Amino acid sequence: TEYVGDEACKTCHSDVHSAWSETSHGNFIKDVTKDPKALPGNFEGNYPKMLNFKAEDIQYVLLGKPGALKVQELVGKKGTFGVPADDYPVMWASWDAGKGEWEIEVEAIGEGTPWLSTCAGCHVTGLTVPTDKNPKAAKAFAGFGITCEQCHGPGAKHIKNPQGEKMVISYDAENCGQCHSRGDSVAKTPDGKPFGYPYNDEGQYVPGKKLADYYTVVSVEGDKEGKLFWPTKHAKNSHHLQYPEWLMTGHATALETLKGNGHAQDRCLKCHSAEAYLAKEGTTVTMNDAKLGVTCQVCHASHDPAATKEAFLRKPKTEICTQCHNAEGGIVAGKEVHHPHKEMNEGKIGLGFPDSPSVMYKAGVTCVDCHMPKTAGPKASHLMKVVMPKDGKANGMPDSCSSCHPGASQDYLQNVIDTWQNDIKGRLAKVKAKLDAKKAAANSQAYKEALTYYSIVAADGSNGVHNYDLAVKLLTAAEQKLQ
Amino acid sequence: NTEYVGDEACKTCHSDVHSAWSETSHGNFIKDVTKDPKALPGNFEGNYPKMLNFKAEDIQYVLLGKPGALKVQELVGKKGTFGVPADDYPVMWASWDAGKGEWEIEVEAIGEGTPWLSTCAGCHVTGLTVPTDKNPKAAKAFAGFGITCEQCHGPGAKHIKNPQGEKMVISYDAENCGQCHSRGDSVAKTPDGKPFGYPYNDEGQYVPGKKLADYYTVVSVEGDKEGKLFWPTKHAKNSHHLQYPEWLMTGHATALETLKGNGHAQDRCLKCHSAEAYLAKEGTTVTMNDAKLGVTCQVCHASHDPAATKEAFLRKPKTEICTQCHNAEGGIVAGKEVHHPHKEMNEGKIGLGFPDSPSVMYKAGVTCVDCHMPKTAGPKASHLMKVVMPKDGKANGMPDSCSSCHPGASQDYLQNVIDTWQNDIKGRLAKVKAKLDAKKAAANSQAYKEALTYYSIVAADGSNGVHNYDLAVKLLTAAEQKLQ
Ligand code: HEC
Ligand code: HEC
Ligand code: HEC
Ligand code: HEC
Ligand code: HEC
Ligand code: HEC
Ligand code: HEC
Ligand code: HEC
Ligand code: HEC
Ligand code: HEC
Ligand code: HEC
Ligand code: HEC
Ligand code: HEC
Ligand code: HEC
Ligand SMILES: [Cl-]
Ligand SMILES: [Mg+2]
Repeated sequence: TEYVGDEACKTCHSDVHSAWSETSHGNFIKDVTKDPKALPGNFEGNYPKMLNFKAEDIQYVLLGKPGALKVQELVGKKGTFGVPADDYPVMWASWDAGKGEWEIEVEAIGEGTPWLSTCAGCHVTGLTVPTDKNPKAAKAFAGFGITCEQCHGPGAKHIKNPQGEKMVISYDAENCGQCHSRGDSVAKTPDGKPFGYPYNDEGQYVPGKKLADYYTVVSVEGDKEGKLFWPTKHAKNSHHLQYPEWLMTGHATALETLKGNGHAQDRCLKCHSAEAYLAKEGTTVTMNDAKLGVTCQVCHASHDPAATKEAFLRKPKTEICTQCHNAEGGIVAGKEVHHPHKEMNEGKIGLGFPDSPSVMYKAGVTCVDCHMPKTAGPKASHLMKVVMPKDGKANGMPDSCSSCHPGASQDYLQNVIDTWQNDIKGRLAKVKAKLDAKKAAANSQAYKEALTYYSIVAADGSNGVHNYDLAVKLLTAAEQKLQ
Repeated sequence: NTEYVGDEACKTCHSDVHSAWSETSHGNFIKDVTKDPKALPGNFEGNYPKMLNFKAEDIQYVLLGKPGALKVQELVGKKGTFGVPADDYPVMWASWDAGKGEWEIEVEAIGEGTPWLSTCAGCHVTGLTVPTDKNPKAAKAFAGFGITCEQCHGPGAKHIKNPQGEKMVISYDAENCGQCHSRGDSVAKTPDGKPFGYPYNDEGQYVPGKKLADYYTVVSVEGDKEGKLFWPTKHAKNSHHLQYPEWLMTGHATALETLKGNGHAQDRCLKCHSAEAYLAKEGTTVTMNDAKLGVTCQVCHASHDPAATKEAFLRKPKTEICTQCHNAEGGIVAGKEVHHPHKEMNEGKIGLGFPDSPSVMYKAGVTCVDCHMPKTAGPKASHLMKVVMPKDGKANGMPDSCSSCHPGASQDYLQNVIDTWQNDIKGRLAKVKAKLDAKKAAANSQAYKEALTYYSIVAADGSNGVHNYDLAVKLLTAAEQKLQ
């Protein structure tokens, strides 16, 4: 094997190894025979009678340190509970650390799921398993995930000659999509079915290669029966659909959108491209060099002590969206505004208006809460799209409003949105028609101010939901200026 | 040996009552699952017995045979099994939620059933005999399944023979329900000298028409030294049946006494202040001299009436159950002081030329029950009738009146909303009261009369604006404009 494991990298990359160690990636697998303290959950007294197994039966825990994610699975000792002798049983009871309680799949009591043939392509390095090309192959792996070489490729040649043998740094979403997806392998099992993890002739996905050569990811189109995505396209299945969701978002096409536009320059790339966003202090990135949109790596830091403990965000949840979704350089009377989302919600637009933050802004609600609704169990949707309460009702799905407002009905909450939006859509139609009609007076100061007031509300794109009273105040002031 | 004849005996003469009682969860509380296998709830198929550590064949009864408002179903195993005495039954260690649709397992009691008759069944069956320290010899037995007619009306043997000559008990007294809907110690004791958890004396169980205190010392805030049963606010903490101890601490329990202490008391008043008057059938008169009881359980809950709500047997819908009494309907006139305009304040219908201004929460479907009966003890609505302020929610780690509907807001945020509203309204009320006292000489004027009434709506409402903040402000603003 060419995989040397994480300990090899601590000497030369001391800080990165330390920061990686604190991440839940870095604590994903614990050997509980070597480290009994790491085995979570209560096995004391009668618990074994309920569980139908005991502490001594367990070899590993999956999710060794909880972060944002909290449910911990157990892998039993090799060969036990009905699995082949060269594989391990994933157990039928998981521990919810955050809730502090066992969760038992009753139908699988006694019958462990084979770990390596079902799961471990997303969990370990250098995995070999029997395929229909190699039915004979022995089941084995090199090292525990989620580790350096899974995101940077094998380290053997690099540890010998660091300057001469380069590792892969990928800002590509595929670097994360190799695990943060569902899909079928190109390879097949001895029985002719696909694996649930990336796998081809050559084995697992390797950073620097094309994911499609190893893995066909699930999609809204491929999910004929609506088992994985809701009709809104948000993830339904709790299990890891961030990448398939992300592919449907503007973030994925952020750089392409910039290229298609006539006014594109190098200034723009900071908000539209990962390479530019993640360029270190002196470096230049140019329209020709940039290839990628707003990928996972823009929002998530794989090993940085400044990142948040849960979900490794590069900035706090309050800033993670506003960093790009602002109009900071461009709120001036006479100029049209682009995406003033930060400013609209917090109510800081200048132009002589005092600060009028929305009620929800003052109550601590932020972009993430409405635009990343928990549509798949406890997981925040990466579609970035609001689930309207009507669709919450129509599909029996969680929505952007009802989790914070369980006292209100979905029809009540939808009526709030429609009342706000119909009012603001109307005023926007009037003021736009008045601005077009009086185009000849464009040079006047009154018109310039009305154009900008109108543009804040329009370009915001929420039709008032972000800050209803400010939207009204602005479009009222726009019409006063227009006579 | 027993005077208890069971419910079937009453069906012939009281056909409608028996039918209505049959649909109540009282009437379906115990099912024999050997005689009726369909009645056994929960999943025993496949591997479930390996998890549960028992099987369907081990079960004799189900407690809570029909779910209503209450949803968790318990199982009683076959006689003598799982570690209990040979003359008693094991209450099992796994309950079925049904509302959730899932098992709930007390892991510590796997293998060890709790003895049903000596621990529980005084609240569940008629004619219960168990060994006491007076009669250690007595054999454990019972007459009939609860929750049945004779538990609320007394034994039926003599009455079925001679209906007109041998009267049954109808009680509007809260004790009629408090005999089960409480926690406390029996006056009787076990062979070991401990009290039973159900009413029991020398003569056995509580009988309707007798005084509960002769059989049972109910728990109280004062008796609960260690705060295991009540929160510091006095609301129930323990999920298990504390409606009666809660009810005793409320004005509803003293509603008739309050009326008697007042000088202007008349027979008109009794409809809102007394059970006998409230429940008086078409024709009957109730007078200050006849009425003995306040606003008891029986005012709000109907024991067998097809017009009641299916869950909790409410006599009126949750939207009307409080407003029926908490209104000022006959008394909003300029110049007169208003009394308890709670309905009117919340819905914003006060007349006096003002258009309708219902509060935001009124328009959003919030009602008295939601704020005043917060679920402080698991899924059970508190009968203390008192709001739990979010500060006390935070300070004690208890559910509060606001956070369940507003989980997005912090408890400090929600308390600040209340204090902002209340401090504003308390201030305006202090100004307008001082101005009304000061200009007492101008009392005959139309302006003053209207300001007195506006002030009185907001003051007598007693919420200091929480019921409808904007209306409170509008009224006290209008009161001060009139006082210029
Ligand atoms: C350079 C000077 C720039 C050009 C040319 C463009 N941008 Fe941006 N951008 C940003 C956000 C958050 C959005 C989404 C806004 C929304 O959906 O409301 C955009 C969008 C665009 C678009 C249109 C795509 C669409 O309709 O959604 C174009 C053509 C475009 N951008 C070109 C963020 C930022 C940003 C953050 C600080 C900067 C500096 C720029 N964009 C700069 C440019
Ligand atoms: C497998 C080979 C993975 C790769 C490559 C990446 N991730 Fe991952 N991730 C993986 C697992 C099995 C888990 C669950 C264990 C856990 O840490 O909770 C995760 C978890 C995350 C999380 C959640 C972190 C938390 O606070 O709980 C995030 C935010 C995350 N992963 C992001 C992420 C990014 C941005 C990646 C590439 C740049 C990436 N992951 C790669 C498995 C694998
Ligand atoms: C910002 C523009 C983001 C991009 C691009 C991606 N993610 Fe993300 N992620 C983001 C936030 C703000 C959060 C927190 C959500 C919350 O309400 O807490 C997350 C969370 C995750 C998680 C944890 C899942 C959960 O607990 O809800 C994972 C595993 C994750 N993100 C992975 C991930 C991957 C693989 C991405 C590229 C496909 C990706 N994210 C993009 C913000 C952003
Ligand atoms: C820059 C580094 C960004 C961060 C951080 C976030 N967003 Fe973004 N977003 C950005 C661009 C350039 C675009 C336009 C992309 C395009 O090709 O048109 C977007 C777009 C969105 C949208 C529009 C809907 C869509 O196209 O999918 C939404 C709703 C959105 N962004 C939300 C959003 C949220 C909630 C964020 C924080 C977690 C966030 N974005 C971060 C640039 C950047
Ligand atoms: C709910 C309390 C929200 C908060 C907080 C924020 N947003 Fe929002 N947003 C919300 C709604 C209901 C809508 C309207 C969607 C519709 O289909 O009518 C929006 C709209 C946007 C958009 C434009 C949507 C689009 O054209 O695709 C964007 C880009 C957007 N929102 C981003 C955004 C950001 C960055 C936020 C915080 C700074 C933010 N929103 C807050 C609901 C809510
Ligand atoms: C928490 C994560 C929330 C989400 C998501 C949404 N709302 Fe909200 N909202 C929240 C708080 C804490 C508050 C303040 C206290 C309270 O609960 O009232 C609000 C406030 C509102 C209001 C009143 C606004 C006003 O102008 O007076 C409305 C009408 C409202 N919220 C509606 C609403 C809708 C329609 C949402 C999704 C589209 C939504 N909220 C999201 C907390 C949170
Ligand atoms: C308490 C849990 C009761 C059970 C069980 C049953 N009854 Fe009842 N009954 C009870 C009360 C408190 C009252 C008076 C107040 C009220 O809600 O009506 C009654 C009234 C009756 C009457 C009076 C005649 C009438 O107007 O309907 C009868 C004849 C009567 N109850 C009979 C009865 C029978 C036959 C029951 C079981 C088969 C039964 N009741 C159950 C309290 C409770
Ligand atoms: C006739 C064959 C009866 C049987 C059997 C039972 N009841 Fe009865 N009951 C009967 C009559 C004729 C009357 C009074 C006159 C009338 O208007 O019907 C009653 C009255 C009651 C009452 C009211 C209190 C009283 O006046 O005694 C109650 C609470 C009552 N009955 C209850 C009751 C119960 C619980 C029975 C069986 C367990 C039962 N009755 C049998 C006629 C007959
Ligand atoms: C025991 C001898 C009881 C007496 C007397 C009364 N109640 Fe009761 N009640 C009892 C039990 C064991 C249960 C639980 C089973 C069930 O019905 O859920 C109840 C339940 C209620 C309920 C809830 C009904 C529901 O929908 O779930 C109510 C509202 C109720 N009980 C009221 C009540 C009243 C008003 C009583 C006297 C007038 C009364 N009960 C007597 C046990 C016993
Ligand atoms: C009459 C048939 C009533 C019904 C139905 C309800 N209430 Fe009541 N309430 C009533 C009276 C006569 C009184 C005054 C009692 C006294 O002795 O002075 C009350 C009092 C209250 C109070 C005040 C606080 C207290 O003393 O406990 C509250 C908060 C209260 N009532 C609330 C309330 C609610 C929430 C109701 C429906 C669930 C309800 N009441 C019904 C008369 C009547
Ligand atoms: C319902 C339609 C009622 C009628 C008729 C009468 N009263 Fe009442 N009363 C009612 C309620 C709901 C309450 C409690 C509300 C509250 O303000 O807390 C009361 C309270 C009283 C009180 C106590 C005053 C107080 O502490 O606030 C008294 C002294 C009182 N009631 C007397 C009374 C008299 C004399 C009546 C007729 C002449 C009368 N009430 C009728 C409900 C109703
Ligand atoms: C009105 C003035 C009431 C009086 C007096 C009593 N109860 Fe009540 N109860 C009332 C309401 C409106 C409700 C529904 C609460 C909800 O939000 O769902 C109840 C409920 C109960 C229940 C069911 C418990 C639950 O589901 O939360 C029981 C068992 C019950 N009530 C019993 C009970 C007893 C024994 C009473 C007198 C001692 C009593 N209640 C008085 C309204 C009123
Ligand atoms: C919350 C959304 C509430 C609703 C709905 C209703 N009430 Fe209320 N009430 C509420 C508060 C926060 C307060 C103030 C309590 C304090 O200590 O400051 C009140 C007050 C009352 C009172 C006075 C109680 C007392 O002084 O002891 C009464 C009598 C009362 N409320 C009754 C009541 C009724 C009948 C309701 C519906 C018709 C109602 N309230 C709604 C909170 C809320
Ligand atoms: C549901 C059973 C609720 C309870 C109990 C309480 N509130 Fe509420 N509230 C609820 C809804 C559905 C709404 C409208 C939509 C929304 O969630 O905002 C509200 C509204 C409010 C508001 C804003 C109203 C305004 O004046 O503009 C506030 C400030 C508010 N609620 C506070 C509040 C407090 C302090 C509570 C207990 C003392 C409380 N609410 C109870 C739903 C429910
Ligand atoms: Cl109301
Ligand atoms: Mg609200």
